[PDB]
Amino acid sequence: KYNKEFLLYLAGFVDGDGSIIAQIKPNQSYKFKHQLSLTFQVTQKTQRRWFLGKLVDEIGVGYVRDRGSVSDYILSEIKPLHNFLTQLQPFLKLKQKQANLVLKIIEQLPLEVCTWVDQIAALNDS
Amino acid sequence: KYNKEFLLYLAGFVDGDGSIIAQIKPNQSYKFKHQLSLTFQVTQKTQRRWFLGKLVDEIGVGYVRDRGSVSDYILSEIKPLHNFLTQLQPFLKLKQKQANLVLKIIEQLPLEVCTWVDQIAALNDS
Repeated sequence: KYNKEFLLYLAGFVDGDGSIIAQIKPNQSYKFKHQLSLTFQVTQKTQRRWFLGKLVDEIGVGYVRDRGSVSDYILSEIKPLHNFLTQLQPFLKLKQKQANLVLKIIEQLPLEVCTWVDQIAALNDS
Repeated sequence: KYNKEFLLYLAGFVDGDGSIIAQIKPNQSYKFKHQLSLTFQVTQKTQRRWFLGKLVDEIGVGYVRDRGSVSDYILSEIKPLHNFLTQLQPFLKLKQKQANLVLKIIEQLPLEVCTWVDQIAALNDS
């Protein structure tokens, strides 16, 4: 996937309403554990999910999630997440700080590892 | 003022967090009256108004407004409002419905006049 023309746009809308959220989920058990998730998302009022359906078609990869009065586009996990984020990034501005921070995690994962997430404190506590 | 390169971006961020608000203010007295205002705006947490200061410098024309925990870029009135909106518009998507609707009002004003505003019901009541 190659874009660049509208990649300029989506950086805008993202910097507007666009979450490059990343988090650590429990694994190997349940409480203080070890297995993460990196997620790009956009959530518009269910009033207009067609744009959210447009995001999916423009971006190709992804899905819309119906959550009541709001729905949301969720790319999901590393696979298509690296082709997208990598391409977006250069049209940075606001939220493209973590565009990189996420792109960082999406790499070399065989301890400075699973540490970037908290650093991704875009007002996320603990 | 001519842009087009980032005009693609600002359409994004606008479609994200960007108000092309328009309204009728009272005049010639006080209650049911006749004198309007067309306003482009962007309001980010005072956390990061530098972007709001960037909007002003990129867009040139405008001012940031400190309102407590939030601040906002307010272009203001027709003058620079027509060069901007007109240029933005073609990079439409979400909010560029009213980009036009506003551009409409910003014209021929000597009765279908001052009627577009309510039509600019982006969840604005009465």
